[PDB]
Formats: sequence, structure tokens, C-alpha cells
Amino acid sequence: GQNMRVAFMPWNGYNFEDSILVSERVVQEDRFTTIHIQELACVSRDTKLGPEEITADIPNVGEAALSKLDESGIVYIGAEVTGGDILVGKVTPKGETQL
Amino acid sequence: ETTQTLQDYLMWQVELTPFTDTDRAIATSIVDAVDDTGYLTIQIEDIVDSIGDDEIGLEEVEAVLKRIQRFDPVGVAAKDLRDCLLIQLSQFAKETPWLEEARLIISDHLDLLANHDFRTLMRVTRLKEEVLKEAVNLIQSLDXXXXXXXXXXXXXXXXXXXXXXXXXXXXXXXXXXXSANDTLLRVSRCIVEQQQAFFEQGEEYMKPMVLADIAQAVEMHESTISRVTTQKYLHSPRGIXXXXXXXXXXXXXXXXASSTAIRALVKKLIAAENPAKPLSDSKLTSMLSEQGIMVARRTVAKYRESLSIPPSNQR
Amino acid sequence: HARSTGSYSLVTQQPLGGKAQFGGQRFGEMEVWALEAYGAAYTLQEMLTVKSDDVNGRTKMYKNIVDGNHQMEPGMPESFNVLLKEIRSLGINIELED
Amino acid sequence: MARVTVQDAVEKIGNRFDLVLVAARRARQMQVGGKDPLVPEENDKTTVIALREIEEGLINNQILDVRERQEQQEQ
Amino acid sequence: TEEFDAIKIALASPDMIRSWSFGEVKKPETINYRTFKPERDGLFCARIFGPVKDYECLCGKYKRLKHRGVICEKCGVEVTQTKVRRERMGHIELASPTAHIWFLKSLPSRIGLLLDMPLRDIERVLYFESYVVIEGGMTNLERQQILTEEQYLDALEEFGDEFDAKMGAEAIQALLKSMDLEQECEQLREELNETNSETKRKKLTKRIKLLEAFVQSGNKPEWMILTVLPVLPPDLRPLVPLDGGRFATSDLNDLYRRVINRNNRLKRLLDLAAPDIIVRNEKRMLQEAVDALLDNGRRGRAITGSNKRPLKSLADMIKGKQGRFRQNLLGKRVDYSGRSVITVGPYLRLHQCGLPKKMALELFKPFIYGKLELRGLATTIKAAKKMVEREEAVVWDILDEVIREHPVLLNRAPTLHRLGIQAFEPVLIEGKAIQLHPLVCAAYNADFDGDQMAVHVPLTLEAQLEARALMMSTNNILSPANGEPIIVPSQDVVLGLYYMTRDCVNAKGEGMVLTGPKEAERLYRSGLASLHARVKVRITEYEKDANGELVAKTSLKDTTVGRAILWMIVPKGLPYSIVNQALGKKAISKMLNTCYRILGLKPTVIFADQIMYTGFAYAARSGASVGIDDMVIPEKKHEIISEAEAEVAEIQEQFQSGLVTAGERYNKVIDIWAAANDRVSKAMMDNLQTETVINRDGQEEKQVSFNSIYMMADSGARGSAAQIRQLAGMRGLMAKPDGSIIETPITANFREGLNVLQYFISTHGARKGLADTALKTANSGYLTRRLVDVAQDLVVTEDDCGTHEGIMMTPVIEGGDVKEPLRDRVLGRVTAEDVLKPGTADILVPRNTLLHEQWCDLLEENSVDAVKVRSVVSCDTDFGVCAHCYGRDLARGHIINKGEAIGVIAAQSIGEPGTQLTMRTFHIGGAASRAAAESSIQVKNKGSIKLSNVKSVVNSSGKLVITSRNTELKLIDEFGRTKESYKVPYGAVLAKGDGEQVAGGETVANWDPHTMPVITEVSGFVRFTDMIDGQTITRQSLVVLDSAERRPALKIVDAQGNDVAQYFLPGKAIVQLEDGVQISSGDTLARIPQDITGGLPRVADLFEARRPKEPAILAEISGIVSFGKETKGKRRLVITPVDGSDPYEEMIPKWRQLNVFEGERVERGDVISDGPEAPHDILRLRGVHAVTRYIVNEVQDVYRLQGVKINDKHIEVIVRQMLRKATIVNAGSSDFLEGEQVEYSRVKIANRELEANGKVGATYSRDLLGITKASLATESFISAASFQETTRVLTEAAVAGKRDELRGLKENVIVGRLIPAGTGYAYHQDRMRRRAAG
DNA sequence: ACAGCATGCGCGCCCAGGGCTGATCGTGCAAAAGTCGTGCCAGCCGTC
DNA sequence: GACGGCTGGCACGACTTTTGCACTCGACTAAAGGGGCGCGCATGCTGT
Repeated sequence: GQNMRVAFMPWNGYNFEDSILVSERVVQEDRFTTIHIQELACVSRDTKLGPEEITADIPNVGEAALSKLDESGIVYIGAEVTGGDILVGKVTPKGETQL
Repeated sequence: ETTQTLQDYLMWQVELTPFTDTDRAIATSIVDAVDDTGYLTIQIEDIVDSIGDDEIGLEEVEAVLKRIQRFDPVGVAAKDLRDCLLIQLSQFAKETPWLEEARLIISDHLDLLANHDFRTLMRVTRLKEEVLKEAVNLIQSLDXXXXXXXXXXXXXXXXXXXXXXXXXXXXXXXXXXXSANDTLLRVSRCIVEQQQAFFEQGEEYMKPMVLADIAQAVEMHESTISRVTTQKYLHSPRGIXXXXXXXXXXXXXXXXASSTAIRALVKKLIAAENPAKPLSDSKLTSMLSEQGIMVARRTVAKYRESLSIPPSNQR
Repeated sequence: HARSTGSYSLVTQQPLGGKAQFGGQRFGEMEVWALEAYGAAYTLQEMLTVKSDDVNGRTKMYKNIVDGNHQMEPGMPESFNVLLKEIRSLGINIELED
Repeated sequence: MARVTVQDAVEKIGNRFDLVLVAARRARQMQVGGKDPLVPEENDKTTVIALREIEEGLINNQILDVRERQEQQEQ
Repeated sequence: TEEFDAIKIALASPDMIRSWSFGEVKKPETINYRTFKPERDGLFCARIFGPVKDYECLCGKYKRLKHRGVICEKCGVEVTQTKVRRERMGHIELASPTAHIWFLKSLPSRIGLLLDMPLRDIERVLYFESYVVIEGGMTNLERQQILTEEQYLDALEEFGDEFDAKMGAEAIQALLKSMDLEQECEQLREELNETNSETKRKKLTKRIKLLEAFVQSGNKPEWMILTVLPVLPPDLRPLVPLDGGRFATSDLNDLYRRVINRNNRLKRLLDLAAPDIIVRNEKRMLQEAVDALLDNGRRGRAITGSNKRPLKSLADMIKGKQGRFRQNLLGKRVDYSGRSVITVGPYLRLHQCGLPKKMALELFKPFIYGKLELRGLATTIKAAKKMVEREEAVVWDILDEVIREHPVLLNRAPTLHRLGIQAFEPVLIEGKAIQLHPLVCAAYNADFDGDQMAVHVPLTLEAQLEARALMMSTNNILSPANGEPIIVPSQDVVLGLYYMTRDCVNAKGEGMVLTGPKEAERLYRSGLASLHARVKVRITEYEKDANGELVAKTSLKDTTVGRAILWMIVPKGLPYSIVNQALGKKAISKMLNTCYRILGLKPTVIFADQIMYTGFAYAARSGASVGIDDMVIPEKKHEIISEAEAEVAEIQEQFQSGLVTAGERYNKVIDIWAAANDRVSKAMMDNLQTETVINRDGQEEKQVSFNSIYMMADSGARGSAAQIRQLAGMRGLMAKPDGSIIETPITANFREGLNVLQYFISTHGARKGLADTALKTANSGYLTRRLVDVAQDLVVTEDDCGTHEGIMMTPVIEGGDVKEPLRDRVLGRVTAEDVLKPGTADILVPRNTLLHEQWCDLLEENSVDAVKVRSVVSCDTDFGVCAHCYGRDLARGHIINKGEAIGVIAAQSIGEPGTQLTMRTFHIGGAASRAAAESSIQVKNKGSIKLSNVKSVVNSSGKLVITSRNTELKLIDEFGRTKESYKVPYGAVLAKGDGEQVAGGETVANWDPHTMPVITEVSGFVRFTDMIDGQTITRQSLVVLDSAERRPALKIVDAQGNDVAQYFLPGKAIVQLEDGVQISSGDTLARIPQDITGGLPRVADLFEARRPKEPAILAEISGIVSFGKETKGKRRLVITPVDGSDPYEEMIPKWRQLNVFEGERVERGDVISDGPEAPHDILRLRGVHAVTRYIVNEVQDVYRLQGVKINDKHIEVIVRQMLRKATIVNAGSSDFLEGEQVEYSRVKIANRELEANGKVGATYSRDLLGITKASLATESFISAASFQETTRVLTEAAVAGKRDELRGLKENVIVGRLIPAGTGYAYHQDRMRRRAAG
């Protein structure tokens, strides 16, 4: 952890029961800012209709959503993904749609 | 993810737009004709005759259907597929580098001949350089238009069944996976291992297999042998297709392949052929007769032209 | 979390169990004892059925909120009739009297 | 005008249950429509306007009954 | 489609099933899988249940459904009700009437019993072979007999023609069809009068009540076997959760098509004239088929399936989960709540909460859609959404007007009482956390460690008013279980107001006059101190002394700057002397209390808010901190330690001499270190004086120190001197998980480091203390479920019923000092009859009134020791409480209104206290260990004493002892009210003679438990007795005899020259004298002695009415009890004598103590003691009043140990709920010797005295039990079992035909409706008058 | 003539033991259904 | 513009495969049917 200057006094009810007050300079100084790391994994399988392929085309998706995807459908290292965006797609076949 | 789809969500969208009486009735009469593609309203005369007269003319239902076509997944229902394209172009941007006009020229008419190739049509639309190619890029960037439902999160994996391994120039069964249960599985892992020994996938297709041979080997009933392989799918190192290597024929010839290599290699021989548009079934039957398969040319033409084959309509 | 309306489930037509997948938290019989301790009536009525286990009540109530009606359209939805049918399967009868 | 305590409006006819239902059916008229408030509006919702009409004594069960008889007689 | 008032369940008829729905299926053809189109006949398909989708059908006619009530071709036309799928079911037609499995018998099983014949016979003839003979006569055999294939062949051979026997139940339908119910019931009553057999009683009562149930129910018993069988809607069948569900794979579907198949086979074979064994095998296997339909069993294992499904089908699948469960009942999702962490802030007046803006936008999202579509900026709802996630600055401007006056609900995970949830007005705040108002840490009970909180949003319309009326916190300033003001200021407020009103001496400036006083302006201008001096100031003060007016005045008074500045906050006329003293938490709670009493609610809520503001403000500018120099080390403590061990080293030396054991040394050590703890504590209290002082010299204590520790501990804000004793001074003793205190305490404190042995031993206490919280919290939260389970059914009904008889209210106090006066007990409620002054003819109240502070002051300044008060129980009112006796309406005030729910606050109010007591009952004995020397019975305060329940015994000394079992002592306060009331030990030796009284001093009793009086009251030798072996082995001067294994009492010897009073048996006795030895009065003849309420597990025994170990017998009227009078050769102490008829006799098997030695003829109500009294004998003899004060006074005596207060109202309500299910002594209209309801008994007595007949119905005996059998005694079958089996409940309700009547809670909760409690209850009334209008 | 204790008998409860269902498992076969081959008929084209 | 040849589509027949009955066939579960043990109690011989 990190030690800081601590003052003992009730101030405007800001410290009530077990609560605590901190300054803005603590936020400005990056003090005890935390970093996290997660993982997402995609799986490719072989179904009864044959094997699965990966990206290189997608229906019903605009170009703005696929602009951040490199060829083969992998994201650029260092790109910023926010919310419901797409990382690495895939495809599963159907049949008898060509009549 | 256990969610409502199709006319449940679409009808739920219809209930939001206020419809006093008639707009709601004819609206519910429209929403039931939507298909998985979504742009098929079939015959409008059926929707008009289904009302059972009492006014409600065609002009009143036309604006209602046009209101159905404006829902969330852009183009909906309408007809001829040339309508929903106009709605896709109208609500897309409304400010474009001359894409709107040329979009109405291409979407209006002449699009039938412009899909295969441009050629002389490039002089018809007067466009030139990268304007026409960029417009075709826009047409390629449009869209089936709907099909936004589904929401198919999961795939139902085959999970294999029994397994095999190739040793020193030979493939043998192993039935790898996972006392009456151990022996019960040992029977299938046994007859399946001998069936994998007699049949090798080997090279190019598979050796013809007759249920009478596998039934004669262990003296097991062929009904029980092929009955289990029908539901279950044996998963080998390549492929998925267990009952396909069980049901066959005697090929009706001494010099030979079975229906598996007959139809398989028939479509393979028809794959590379017709330098332009030969579409000759008698020539393919002669090529099959040159290999000694004893083809009557009646079964080769009818059986070869089936299963997604373009024949004989390729002419 | 602070959900509002997410996707639902086919079984019992109830929202999903937990957050991120948008859970609908929990409402216990102890809080029922609290509202009953207040003598609360319409609030208990909406928390138990229309807002929780009622299917078409989300559509009618939702259309009442969008249009600004703010009316419950009182009555007994869903489980009462299903109970009439499940009991009616048995050889004993249920009626309606005043 | 915010109402901190409802007891002053309940003191008219004491129940503390009836104010919610009577003020509710009074809030149905101005809520849905086809009616006008008898008190000048502060731009606040009709929810408090109900309690303020109960506090002014202009609206009660008997008044809504007489107005109901007037609406039935005028129809 | 309309409100549900009530329904009785009746047995359906085949004509009723043909009435409800209609369908015909001759073939098991459902749907062709290559088509997916309606098909002819079949079930589970679209052929029945009307249209398949919306309203339409494929027939070729009747497609528009212009006609109804018939079938077309492949699609049922009849709807006649509504909906689409779930609509009218249809049915199938069986050829031979059959099936049910669990129809006649519910295991058990009333049918097959009512008819009169064993169940094995019917179960045997329905299956297998055996036939029932019918159309008998002309021979000795009867139709009640059963036959077998051999007896069938020999029967048709010998008996010949007119002999009919059938396999199916058609023979049972005819035999039951020929039964006459009225004449049979008359014969069962005529046989009921003659037969005295107890086993015959219950059977005849059951049969009679059954037959009657068929009489008034109107249901034919032959309807039990149904010909027409309806089928259920297919889609209502819940699909298996595993993998995907399929309607064709349904467990019952295979059974349905199986019954259809066996039905077609049955029709084909009956139309084919098949052999008898064949078609009869078809009938039996059809019976087994429907056996498989409804149940999985009772025929054996009938289960079928692909995976062999277990069968939780129709039997177990009704409303799912083996009963009525799914509706309500916990885990349903809330749909529009949220959760977040709470943060405190010095704003948000009492109704408001900080709501993060990110959380507010999603909850009010639909209102956002509505007002965006309303105010005119919008196109479509989806584009409105687009505006929602694009978050324009105008959207928040919309939301500001959205929230406004529409508050929100707050919920914790636990709710221990009503106030646990409250509503507040949201105020948008930047953050990820929710802000809550500081003033209440109590109702929520949780401080802020980062706990997570739930937020529920009701909408509706009237839910807004319901939120702003009975919920918002500003409406309830009081607790429903007490009436003492909640939301008492604390923490920084107490420190700020204590530092604010404080007085100072000799500072800069003084001796000046300020008006108003106007001094506050200076305080910010310095040149003055807020705590410096007292200065003449002119203050204006209002008052209410003039009725409806305010009398003012302005005076010159002395006060401190802070006090006069705080006087601005006083709202117009509170007295000035309340702020004229140093304000602690006490004076703060009294300030808000007197402010709420005098000025009401609205003044004291904003008053409390402003006291909060100035409290955190001046507490903010106070600037108090802690430090190492604040804690002082006593200089005499080093001596107190040195004095302690110097004594211990002496006592330990005694252990080297062998004169002192380990126990005496132990107690001496504990006493030495305890006295040392007291001495170092006083040295600490004297040390904390004169530390941080204002500038001054001399004086004495120099303006008592301003240091933080004395302000915190002395002011009572947060800490206290108890922990200061651990901070400064010694540590005292420690708690080892053994039960023996260590002899080497910790002599140090936190000023210096502790030794590894001190900190090592100090851990055992915490280790033994950490595991109690959750373990006791389990049961502490478990009792509330059962309390609500018993208490939920009571509701408010009437306004004032009126009555005369009631509960006599007299002040009672615990031992030693006075506990509660008559005020708190008589406060509120209702006073029955009149209460006279000490003078005659003068009445305090004309009839009755609700007692408030004024009338209580009239009772205080006058003398009344007995106040007649009404209550529950008494003033009994049909279907609930009269809502008069229950008044004083805690946490409010008014005459109590109608519609509230009673027992929900009574349950949560009793079960709300957490954990348990400090000690466990009397068994641990922590106050006194065994008996040191004597019990020390004496009085203290002035006034005369009056001996209650005493019996004089002649002694030679001037003092007279008492042999009575129970003895009380009365003291004089003013008119003779109880001051010190303590229980005198049984048979105490009085140092003061009887008939003599004295006020103060002069100890009147001496009691040691080595003795108990048996003495000769007259001089002369002991009565001659025989000494024989076998009676001398008894356990506590040779002993002679003992009445236990058989001190037997004999005639007293009145002379020393001749051998010639009555002695009670203690149960264990040893004779201390020899026969023929001279003894005198007042001298020892034989002297030697021989549940326990409190604790929560004992409270569960108080409500549950457990039976004690040693019961206490009670005495009735007449009888003769002296010295085992009328005692038989065996089983001593049995009372023979008639004594005025009433042959009262009690059987005591000679090993138990004797009732009394005197009194001769006694009466009902006399207390013979003999151990803890059982509530059954008290209710049977004393009455309902002694049971009421029994349970109430005991439970109160349990809760008074922790200082928590609970009013008697709730406990009395529970006692009233335990008085249900009482039995009648004599026959009524038609019934004998069974259980009944008190309400029905009272109504039938009202009909008894109503018109003509002298006696219809008779006296009854009240029964109690509780908490278990009373909860299962509910007369409503819908709420009867939420736990027990559903089948037997539906069978009892099916055959009996009892009405719902819907009075209760879980009734309208589980079935569902607007509940008949609260506002909704008024709704239920508001319709009835309309229904009464036409 | 009444009371005690010993004996005999009836019934409740726990333990042990057998027996249908369950776990499969088999599949023979006559026939019914699915599929492939095969011949026939109608539609399309070229040149005489 | 009429006709015969080519070819594709379709209905029918034959081949192959696989489903309801029909009689199996030997190594479990735990729930229910039977029996023994023990206990309660009623009857009666007897000693007081």
C-alpha cells in the first residue's frame, strides 16, 4: 500500500461512523490506481454440416464494425474495444438455401 | 437465449405504433406472412381476399404494408425484393456522393443484367472511372436483408462416438472415448474395429461396403449393426458420416465403387468439364462407361444431376 | 447492476438470474411480511404479479407507461386460470360466486 | 408545493388508508384527462395536487359523488 | 373475470363434465409429421381447444365461429369462454365407469370406510379376481359379503339364478346407490347413544359427519367414480428442463395415448363379444392405466417412459413443487430494482436520497420515452432510444422533470421489522454510490462498511400516494413495537452539542447585556468565546399556557453563548430550561421527545434536521483529536498492583499450610483482584480530572478537562468509561473457555506492551466470542418465521363492539427495586367500567376514553391501585378484533382505524431482538454461586410491610416462623403501592413475629438451605412412632420413617406426661429427633430441604407451551386436605372425602410432596404450589386471565434482562391466537365430544338464546396448546397446507365442501387478489356498499 | 373376598430376504417403406 | 411450317433395409412382505 498524511478530526460530517474522506490530489497523483487483465476465448468446431471457417466475410454487418478487424478476422494489437464490439468471428454452415 | 423471435417481436413492434382498429387488423394480417428471409409477402390478392370484402380497399392496405416495411430491420416484407432495396437506400444516409441518384437508377431497373457483369451497361448509366465501381461497391455493401433474429448462440457438437488409429501402414479401430456395460461397449468397439479394418478409408473415397459382409463377419444381425450406426456417428480423425460407409450396393458389375464413389466421383467428374456449357449427360455416362462401371446412362444422368448438381439445368 | 428490462426466459417467463446476463435480483417473503406490515396493497399487488410473473401485463403496463396512462387494469392474470385448469383436471370442481 | 407531512390532509376525514384511494381516483381525472384542477398549478405533478385539494377541503368522497351525479345527469 | 369472494369445493359430475367442455375422439391420430395440419379426432393436437391460432379453423364450414357449442370436422368449434389454446378442454368417454386410484381412500381414505367395510376388501375386489355379491336376499347371505372365483362358481351353482357379480365398480355404484343416508345416520346416532366403547365413538362421529357433509353438500357419493374423463390442456404441461422440451415426449402423453389405445381395444372387444376374462382384463388394465395417469403408485410401480421418468406428474405436479408454491414465495425476480454502496453526506433532508445519475437514467427509461414522445421532440420509439444512448444534454433536462415528486423504495437484504424499508425522494448525485440520510442508522441497523443496498421502483399510479402516505420516513417518527422516538441523534451531533453548550470560567470579556441576544454575530467576529462566561441576556419565550394562544414574555437570564445561540433553533415556545444545561445524548433524546409531544411532528422533524446541521457544523469546528498525551497513567496504580500481589502471596502461602483449599483461595483471589479493579477504576476517574484546562489559576478542579476522552466517555456520544477502564488502569479479569478464572490477571494496559502470556491468554476470550453471532442469529431469525406462521390470520374488522368484563390491571414489579409503574401499563388502551378516587362517589372517567398524557397525569397526581382495562381475548368479537381495546395505536396516535393487519407487527416485534441474553436462565448462577451465608431477607425503604400468604406457627420465642409454600412482602410507597416486592423463600424462618410491623431496619427473616420447618407447636416429647428398617435409607438423631418410599405426620403431643399438629410432606425428610425425648416449641423437630423461565430457547417453550418435568397439581372446590386425609392403604395422599357432593379426588403416587397441611375445605383458585405450574391446569381451573398474565408476565420478565421494551399488546394477541380450537362438554345441535371452533360455538350459542329452544349447544372447555397444532387447525383448506400433502387437503375439502370465506392473509396472497388488509381492505368494503346499492 | 406376581398372548418395530422392475439385449422375420433403376412420354430444337 | 430426333422429367417396379410382435436371458435397488424380538397387558394361581 501507500502511506499518506492523515488528519484526525470530524469535518462537516464527512467522516461518519466508519466512513473516510480523501482529497482530489490523491486522484491527480495516480496513487494506488489499479490495473486488471482479462481473457476471452473463441472455439472452432466441426458440426454435422461440415467444418467451420473464420471471418473473411460476414453478412448483416456494416463496414464500420469490420474496419477494426484485420484479415483472417483478428483484431489489431493495441486497438481499443468498447462494449459490444467484435473481436474474432466465425461461421457455421446451413444448406438447401440455393433453391 | 430463450428469447422471443419472429412474429412475436415483430408483432410486439406493431403493437407499439398506435393502430385504432383497421390498421391493427390488417397489420396482424400482414405480420403472419413473414418468413425466415422476411421479404416475402407472397400474393397480395390473398391478403385482400382474406379480409372478406366490406370495404378496406387495396389503397388503404398499401400504406399499411408500407408502414410494415419501415420497421426496425430496415426492409421488411414488400415484394419482388426490388422494394426493400429502395427503403434500404432511403433511410441509409440521405446525404451521399451522388450515391442516391445512381442508387435509384440501378435499383429501379436494369439491375438484372448488371449483377452478372457491367460491360455495355457501363455506357448506359454514363458513369465512368471509379464512380461506377464505387457505386457497385455500395450495392455490394447493402445486404437477404432481414435475418437479424435467430440469435443462435450454441452449436450442438457431434461429440463423436467411437474412434480409430493408423499404425504401420494399417488402420485399426480403438473405440477410445470418455461388467455388462464394459462388454456391451466392447461388442461395438469390436465389430466397429473389424469394420474399420475391412474398410479403409484409405486413399480417394472409401472401399465399397456391404452390410452383408459386416453381418457375415461376426454373424451379427445387420439390422442391429446398421441400426446403431444410423443414429450414432462414428468420429474418425477426418470427417464426421457413419451410416454412409454402411449402406451401399453390389454396383451390378463384375469390374467394380458403390453408390458412394458412383455419385461422389460422378459429381467430381462433372466438376471439371463443360469448357463453356456442354451440359452433356450422355458424355458423362460415356466417361463412366469408359471406366468399366457398367452405366445404363439412365441412372447416371438422373442420379448424377441430383444433390445440388447444376445439371441438367446448366444447359 | 441497476437493470431495467433485459431479455427473459422461456420457463415461467422470468428475467435472467444474475447480473451480466442482467439479473432480476431477489424479492423474498420477508419483504412481503414488511409490505403486509404496512398494510400495503397495490404495491404488493404490482410487485407480486404484474411486474414479476405476469406475461402480457408487461405489454399492457408498458403501453400504459409509454402513453402515460399509469393504470394497472385490475384483475387476476395468469396463475389463477392455470390453477383453474390444473385443478379442473381432477374430478373436483371450482366455481365463481359473490 | 411539496408535502412533507400528510397528517394535515388526513385530519379532514381520519383514516390514513382512504386518502390514497380517494386522492387516487381524484388523480385519475386530471391524470387521464377530461377535467381541470381547482387549485393553481405549481407545475408539480397531480400526485401532490390531489393531497392539496384534499387539504383545501374542496374535494372529498361526497364532493366526488355529487360531481358524479352531475356528470350522469348531464349525459 | 370478476372478484373472487369465496367458493366451496364439490365433486364434479359426468353431466357437469359434459356441460363444461365437449369433445369426441374415437382414434389415437394426432398430427401427421409430413403435413403439420389439423387431423381428425386425436388428443394433444389442435382438433380440440378451439382454433389452433387466433380465431380460425380449417373445416369447410363454421370457420368464422359464428355458431358455437359443437364440433365441425377436424377442429372444435365450441369455445364459449375465451382465449385460444388454454380454453375449454374436451373429454373422453369410457365404456365402463372407472378409475381414480385415490378417490375413495386418501391413505386414508374416508371412502371405503363411510360405507362400512374394510379397505382390503374393496382394494381386493377392484383388482384381481374377487367379486362383490349384490341383489341378495331369500338366503342367509347379505350383499355386504365378498366372494371369490371358487365362491363365485359354488355361489352360482348353489344359489342359482338372481345372482349378479361384476368385476368393475358398477356393483359398488349400485350398492352405494341403494344406501339411504338419513336413516343410516339416525341409526348411527341411536347406536351412538347405546355404545359406550371409546373406539366406537370416533368411528361413529366420523361416519355421521361424513354423511351430513353429503346431506348439506348436495353431492351424490356415486359421483366419486367418474364415467366421463376430461383431459388437460397440452401446453400447460411444463416441459422437462433437461436439454430441449417436447410436447410429444410428455410423460402423461404416452399415458394418454395408452388409455386411448386400451379404450379402443375395449370397444373392439366388447363389440366383438370377446371372452369374459379378456374384456375383464381390459377393464382391470384400464383401471391400472388411469392409475398410471393420475399417480405413479398405490398400485405398485406403474412408471413408464423412454428414460423411465420418476412420475412427478398430476399427483406431484399441481402448481409444481409438490403443492402451491411457484406463485409468490421468494425467488421471483424484482424487475426494475438496483443495488449500490451507501455513502453518508451532510445534506438531503430527511425525505430524500442521493441517486447516482447513471443508475437513474435506466430505471426511469420508459418515462424518458414517454416524455420525449410527449413534449414534441421525437420521431419513432427506436429513434427515441437512439437519443437515449446518445445522451444529449437535453435528456437529463427531461429526467429532472421525470424524477421530481415521484419517490423510490429502499430495501436491505434482511428486514427485521416494518420500518426496514422506506421511501425517499431521489436527488441526482455524481458517483457510483448511493447517498442515504445520516439520521437513521437504527431502522436499517447497518453502519457503513461498504454494504450493498437494493432500490425498488413502484410505478402504477396510486402506488405513488401509497408511497407518500404509509411509507415515507417523515410520516413515522416512532417504532411500532414501543412508541419511544427513533432517529435519535448520535455520533458527531452529541459531541458538537456537548462542546457547544458547555460553560467556561474567567475568559476574555463578560459582564455585558445582549438582546436576542445578538451575540452570535460576535462569535464570528471573535472578541468572545462560545463557552466563555454566562452573561445576562434578555430572551423572549412563548408557551401554550393560554388555550389556543401564545403568551409571551422577555426576561434577563444567565446562560452560555452556545446555549443562547442554540435557542434560535427552538421552534416557538418550547421551555427555555431544556437548553439551559449541558446537553448529552440524554437531554437530546428528551429534547426531541418533548418537542414531538408538545409541538407534534412537522415542527420536530425540521427541528431534528436543524439540530443535525448545527451539530455537524459546530462538531466540525470543534477540532477534537486523540493522542498519546491524552491517555494518562495512574501513579497510584503501581501501588495498587504492589498491594494486590502482597496479599496474594499471603493467600498462596495458606495453600502451603493446607488450611485453605483451591476453592477458597480462588474466591479470595477473585475478590482481591476485583477490589483492585474498583480501586484503580476510581483512581482513573480521579486522574482524568484537571488535564486540559482553560487559562486560570487556583480554584479547585479548574474547569473540568476538555480532552477528547472525557468528552467522548462522559458525553456518551460514542465511547464510555467501560472501555476506558481497559485503556487506563488495569485490564481486570479474562474469560477462558473453561469456567474458572485465572489467578494471575493482566496488570498492564495499552500504554505499555503486553507480555506474550498476557496476549496469548487474552486470545481465548475473543476466540470463544466470535462464533456466537451467526450461530444464535440462525435461530433468532428462525423463530420469526413461525411467529408469522401462527399470527398472520388476524385482521381488523369492526369499529367498537363494546363489553363490560375485561382484564384487571395492577402494577407489578420485579424483585428488589421498582421496575415499571401503573402508568406504562395503563397508558392508552381502554379503561372498562369506572375508576373511583380514594373518596367514594367520585369517578375519574364517565365511561371510557383513550388515555393520553393528561389523563395519565390525572392518574399520577391521584391514588388508584386497580385500573380495569380492556384487551384482546375478552370483548371477543366475531372474525377478528373489535379494534377498540387494541387502541393507543403504537407509532401513531388516534382511535385505531379499520383495515390494519394484526399479528404481523406482533410477530416481527417479538422476534426482532437479536442474539440472546447475557446468561442462560437460573442454571448458570452467575449473580450468586450456591449460598455464601444466608439469603438475607430484609427491607430498606420507609413504610410498613404486609405479609401475604402466611400461616402462623406457634413458637416459644417472640418471633413466629412460617411453613407456607409461598410468601410475599408488601411495602408502602404513598397509598401502599408496591415499592420492594420480592419472593420470600419457602418456609422461611422469620426473625420478626407475625402480626407485628416495622418500617425500615430490623431484618425480619433468616434463611439457610439446611432446613425447612417441621416443629412441634406444643411442649412435650415427640409423638411415638415405630422404627423399622427400609425407611432409613432415604437421602437428604436417627431417621425414623419417610412418606416417600412408604415424614409421616401424626397428632401433636400436647403434654410431657401423656402422648397425644399437621405437617406437610416435602417429599424428602430425615427425622432429627428420637421418640420419647423432651422437645419444646420453636425448636427443631425435623428440618431439611429436598422450565425456569428466561432465555430464547425457553421463550420458544413459553409460546409452544411445553410440559414441565415435575408438574404442579391444582386444587378444586370443596375437598378435604390436611394430613393425607382419606388416603388409601396404597398410593398415599389421595383425597377421599365427598364434602358437599362433587367427588373431587386426586391420585398422587406417594413419592411427591403434599399440597397443604391446613385449610380443610378449599375452593377453586387456591394455589397449592408443588412446582412450576402448567398452563393446561391453569386454563382448566384458574381461567383465561391467569394464562394471559402467565405468558405475558413471564415473557416480559424474559425480555427485561437486556433492557429492551415490548408492550403487552402483541403477546396478548399471540395468547388470543392460541385460544382457538376449544371443545364442548355436552352435545350441541348434532355432535358429541369432539373439537370445534370458538367462533362457531359462540354463533351457535347466539342461535341457542336467539329464538325459542332452551338448550341447543351447551358449555365448552377452553383448549390452548400453541404455535403448532393451532397453526395446522386453520379451517381454510387453501392456506391449510403450504407444507403438508396436497392430496389429503383436496380430499377433505372435496368431500366436506367447506367454503373459502377468505378471511386471512396467505389465502389471498397464495391464490392471489387484492389483500383484505390495509387500503385494499377498504376497497373490499367500497365494493360491498356498491353491491348493497343494487 | 381382595391384592400381588407369574405366565401367556397379542401387537409394534426393526431386520433380513426374495422377487418384479430395472439395465439391457437379441433379433427373426414378414412385410412395409425408402431409394434407385428404368422405361415411357412430353417438351424443345434443326433442317428439310 | 411440319416432323423426327434428342433429352429431361416423371411414374412405376424391383431391391434392400429396417420396424412391431414373438419369445429371452441371466447378474441389482431399494422398496415392500414376512418373521423374530421385545414390550405391554390381561388372565389367573396364589399367599396374605
